[PDB]
Amino acid sequence: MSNFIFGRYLPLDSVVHRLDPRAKLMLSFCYIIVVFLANNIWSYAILIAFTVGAILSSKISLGFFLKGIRPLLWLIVFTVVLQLLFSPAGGHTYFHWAFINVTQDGLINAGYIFVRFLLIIMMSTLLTLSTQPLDIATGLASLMKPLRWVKVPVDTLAMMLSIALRFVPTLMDEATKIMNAQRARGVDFGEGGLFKQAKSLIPLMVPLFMSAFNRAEDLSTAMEARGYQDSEHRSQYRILTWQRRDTVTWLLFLLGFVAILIFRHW
Amino acid sequence: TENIISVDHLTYQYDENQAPALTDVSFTVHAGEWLAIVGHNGSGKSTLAKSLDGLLPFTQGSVTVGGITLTPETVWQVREQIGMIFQNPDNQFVGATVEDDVAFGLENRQISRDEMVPRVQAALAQVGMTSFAQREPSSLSGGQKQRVALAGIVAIAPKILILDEATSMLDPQGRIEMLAIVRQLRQQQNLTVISITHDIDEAASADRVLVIDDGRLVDEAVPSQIFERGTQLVEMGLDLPFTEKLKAALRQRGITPPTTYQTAAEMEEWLWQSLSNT
Amino acid sequence: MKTMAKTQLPKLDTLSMVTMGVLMALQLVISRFSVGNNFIKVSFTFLIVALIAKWFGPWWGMLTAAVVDVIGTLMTGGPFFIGFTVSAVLGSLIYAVFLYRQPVSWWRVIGASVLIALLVNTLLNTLWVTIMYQTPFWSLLPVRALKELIVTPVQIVLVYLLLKSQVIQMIQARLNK
Amino acid sequence: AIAFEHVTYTHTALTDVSLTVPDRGYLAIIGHTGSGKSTLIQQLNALLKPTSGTIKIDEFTITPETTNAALKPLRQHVGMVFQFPENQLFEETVRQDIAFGPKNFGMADADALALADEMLTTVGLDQSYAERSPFELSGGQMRRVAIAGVLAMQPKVLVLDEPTAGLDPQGRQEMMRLFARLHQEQGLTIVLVTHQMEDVAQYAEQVAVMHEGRLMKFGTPADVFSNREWLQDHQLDVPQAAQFARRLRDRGLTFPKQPLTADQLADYLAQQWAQRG
Repeated sequence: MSNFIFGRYLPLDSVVHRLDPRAKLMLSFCYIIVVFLANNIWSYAILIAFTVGAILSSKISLGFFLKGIRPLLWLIVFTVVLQLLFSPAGGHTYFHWAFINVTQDGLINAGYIFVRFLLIIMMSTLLTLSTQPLDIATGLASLMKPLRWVKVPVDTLAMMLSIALRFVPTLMDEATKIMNAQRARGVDFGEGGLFKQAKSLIPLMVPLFMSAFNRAEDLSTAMEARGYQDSEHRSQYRILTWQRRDTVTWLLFLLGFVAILIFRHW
Repeated sequence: TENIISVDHLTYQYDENQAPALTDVSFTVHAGEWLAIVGHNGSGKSTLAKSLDGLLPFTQGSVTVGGITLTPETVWQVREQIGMIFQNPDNQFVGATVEDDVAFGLENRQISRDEMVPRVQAALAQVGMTSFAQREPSSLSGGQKQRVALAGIVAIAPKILILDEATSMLDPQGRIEMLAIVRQLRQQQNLTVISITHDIDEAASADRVLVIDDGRLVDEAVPSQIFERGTQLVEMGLDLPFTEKLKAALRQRGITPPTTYQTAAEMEEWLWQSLSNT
Repeated sequence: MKTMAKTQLPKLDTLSMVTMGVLMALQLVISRFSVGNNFIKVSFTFLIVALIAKWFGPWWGMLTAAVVDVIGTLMTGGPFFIGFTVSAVLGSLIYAVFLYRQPVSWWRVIGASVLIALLVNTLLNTLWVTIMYQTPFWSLLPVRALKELIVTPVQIVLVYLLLKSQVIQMIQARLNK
Repeated sequence: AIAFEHVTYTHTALTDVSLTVPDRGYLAIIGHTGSGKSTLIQQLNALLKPTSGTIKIDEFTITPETTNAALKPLRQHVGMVFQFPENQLFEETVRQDIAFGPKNFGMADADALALADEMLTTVGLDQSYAERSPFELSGGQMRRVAIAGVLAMQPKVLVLDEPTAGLDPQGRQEMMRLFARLHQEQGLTIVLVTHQMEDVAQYAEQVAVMHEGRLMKFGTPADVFSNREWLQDHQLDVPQAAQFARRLRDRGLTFPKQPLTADQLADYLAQQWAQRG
């Protein structure tokens, strides 16, 4: 009962947790371009309003949201310090020596960079911590179907993704089994120097590969026995239901879109 | 009854230069029966099982199921009436939920969603699996996966149930439960079931033993007549039941019991009447 | 461009598709067996891509690479931009072109690896991060170049060893057949 | 060479217990059906540590505050064979794979290759197999090679889990006979965890029943298997001979003791019938 879905996910009831994955996916895709368009202060103000409204409507702890920030920090500093060190001049310089310049341009532009970075990270982490991992594959399959006209097999890709998103846990478990069964023979996993670290991993790659291939062959035979002739000649069982919550969310986003369009600097 | 499965002159090699695995397999199958193909490891019987469903391409001979003779053009038609459960119970799932697995068969054959849910629900409730419908697949008991696969194959509604080895990976209780479930299914829907086996119990319930050794029919009899070959039954591919244990043990200790096969009740009554008289 | 792939082709054997899926899963799980630090990171995902390319060929390699990149990015976290997918497909295509259906050899592997590193891992990625984070370009570029030029030598030897191990040959025995 | 005195670890509390296992013995652990709980065996070995006192195994004594540093010598004294030991064969040749253990702990390479020959001979194989690659070997031959490889550490206490899983009756018989011969000749104390009751009935000296991680009995099989109702509580059972003996007794015959294996019942019935004549 203590389900452990792959990766990270919160089972918290909310409104955002109830949207169709399709709408969330498309909104996430369009968010980058919408951010790109904004240039002036009022633009960023309206964008901040939209994002803060969105995140606050999810009941997620503010602590988790900062976790996704951590594996990007060095770039954040690097960028801000460089743009406050070798930067365009113009204004009241606080301290100048050699290339070092500290003007009002630094304040305004650095504030812009920081806010934009924060928004991008926020809307990136929300998508992950707003949707069941499994449904993402089905949503992508549904939103990729129109590609059939240009003759790129998509149903086969959907089948492959469905296969992989089930295999992942089993391989991760076999990895632990191999780890333990070989630590029985004294192979110190993780100790020693870097050369020793990478030298002792071959008896964690070879057996995993062999076991994976055996599983693949047996699964292929079993599936063929059922009658899986080809693709695109097959009905669908797990379907999606587009409710009006999606319509209202899309309408609100488009209202914000037109607002940013008319209020930005042309 | 008209022989559902007709097989004759079957010789095949899954590797060109390997020793003859199967050689001129000749046997027949009626309807509503329970066969048993038992033989020591290395003789080759899984090859026979795989060939019976038209999986491996063979050359010599011809197999016929439900009138249609097997050709490399009608295999898809044949496979509709043939279903089987494979050896390892962890390498037979296709979906991310039990419901998806049991649905897979129905989805494969072009059908409508609106009609799907009642059938999958009935199938799941026909094997006592309903309460685990929504959970992930890598959480069930070892035998529960076999039960789910059985539910799916029941849902597809076939006539022949090739019960390839499906009782080695499990524990005693799971084996007993699976045997009971297949008993119930056979009794209800009149399904002919073949079985590749090493355990005594499944062979005991069957009605015909078809010992195969070195790709050859060496014997064929009724369970009763074949559970009498002393120690060599161990080499045959089975384990002697407890009755045979006591049977053989008594002989060495200087007492001669009867000859024919007996169950628990028969030996019980024989010993009780023999001793209580004196 | 010695060979032209199949823009369309007859449907694959089930074995091939299931192998593709399992290798996708293997690539997805490798990310958690990494060795490195927050600043210096050394992953082992580039191994599987070359294997996929060599075994199956350009078109399927490209499609699988795109799908795996997109799903993994949306699944773990961080931004989602088309440039990363473009880089992945380019890398897979280079691998397939320089290695598919040719005998495994030293010079081929070294030449392929150096080209992929220099082109995709520095230039395209640096440009994408410049466009999508407005970080200065001509100050950042050398820093990543240092890392790539110090790490690629390991990649070449690892790829060679993977391609010359027995288990790969044994699998190919039952795969090509 | 195992002793305990109400000091084991106490997740729901596992009560502290006391037990002792003689040397060159046979401890069979018929555990909880739903899970064999290799973790419970790991309560003192590998990662998980014990608490609430001291444990003593041969020379090494596990104090309550002993950290992983002292666990290294334990690894070179207790051998365990995981279920399906065929998943850990990675090395070009059988000889090299067999010697991976001793070479890892640190031996002369030529010496390890020398021990490879004797240890291969022990499991009853041919030296020609030495050159072949493991992946091209038969089914049970891989298991036997892995068993030899783990056995090559010349330890004194062996941990075997579900050894006869996925075999035919002949294979199980041969494997258990090999283990019995090693027990009686080379003098190792083997701890067994398994489901089949016949192996426990015949090849055993002391048994143990564990339900959800709680040792609720100990001693010889003779005493443990004489409380039928007690074992049915924990989804357990008794040897077929026990069923037959109970059926016969309920029919109106008496025996001094419960016959565990079919041989004991056969001897009792033979002598009793001979007395009647």
